[PDB]
Amino acid sequence: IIGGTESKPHSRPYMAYLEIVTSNGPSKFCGGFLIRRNFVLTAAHCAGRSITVTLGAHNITEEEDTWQKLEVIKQFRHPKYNTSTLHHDIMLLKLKEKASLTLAVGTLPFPSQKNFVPPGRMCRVAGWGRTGVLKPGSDTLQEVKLRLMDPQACSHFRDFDHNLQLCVGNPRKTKSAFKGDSGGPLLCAGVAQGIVSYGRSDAKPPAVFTRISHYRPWINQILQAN
Ligand SMILES: COC(=O)NCc1c(C(=O)O)n(Cc2cccc3ccccc23)c2ccc(F)cc12
Ligand SMILES: [Zn+2]
Repeated sequence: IIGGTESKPHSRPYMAYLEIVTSNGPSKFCGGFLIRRNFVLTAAHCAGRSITVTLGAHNITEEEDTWQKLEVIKQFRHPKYNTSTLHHDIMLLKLKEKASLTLAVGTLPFPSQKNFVPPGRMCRVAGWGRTGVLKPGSDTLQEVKLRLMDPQACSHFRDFDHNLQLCVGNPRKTKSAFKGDSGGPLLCAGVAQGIVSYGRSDAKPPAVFTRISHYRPWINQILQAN
């Protein structure tokens, strides 16, 4: 998160910290959010050989009783995810066991409505990602308020698609999701509407988020069958 604030500790109890393991490199990290006691939603590009989820975290360097470190049994990457275009950048993680409900850990279920979100309004995104181009991931959960932009603002991303994705962040501000914030939720009036997907290496906003509304049928299908 660039140009944001430190979250009030445990104020976003659905937030998930993902450690992603691959065979031929060190750990990578993503965000995500708990939508059921045993399901986390994140980005498809956060897939790996194995993943561990930590719920209940604020400062991810300091172990505390709120932590729940949870095993992932299965990854459900969107079947049409494309590594070239980055279309359909969404994935569900099934946890081995159901998480405990505490003050610090809870679900963020979707409302019944899945209305298309138009440009204009302010939304908020959170994560443990880099706080600048040359800075490292944040030890503490950070968050920032960003503007939903008209789709033409993301035209320079040649594979951007308004039906599939949100265009997020006023180009006149530094404020942005960035590297390390992958998979984290964009909340608009308390409702998850986007997932951090990709942007520019130089951090100039806007960035591209998965439009959750488009994938509500697919999400429902996985949750009902597993
Ligand atoms: C768990 O594996 C990773 O994290 N891999 C690295 C990786 C990242 C990142 O470092 O998070 N992002 C988000 C991203 C990359 C650049 C500028 C951005 C600008 C804004 C927002 C996100 C941005 C990706 C997107 C697509 C992709 F195939 C790989 C990545
Ligand atoms: Zn605490």
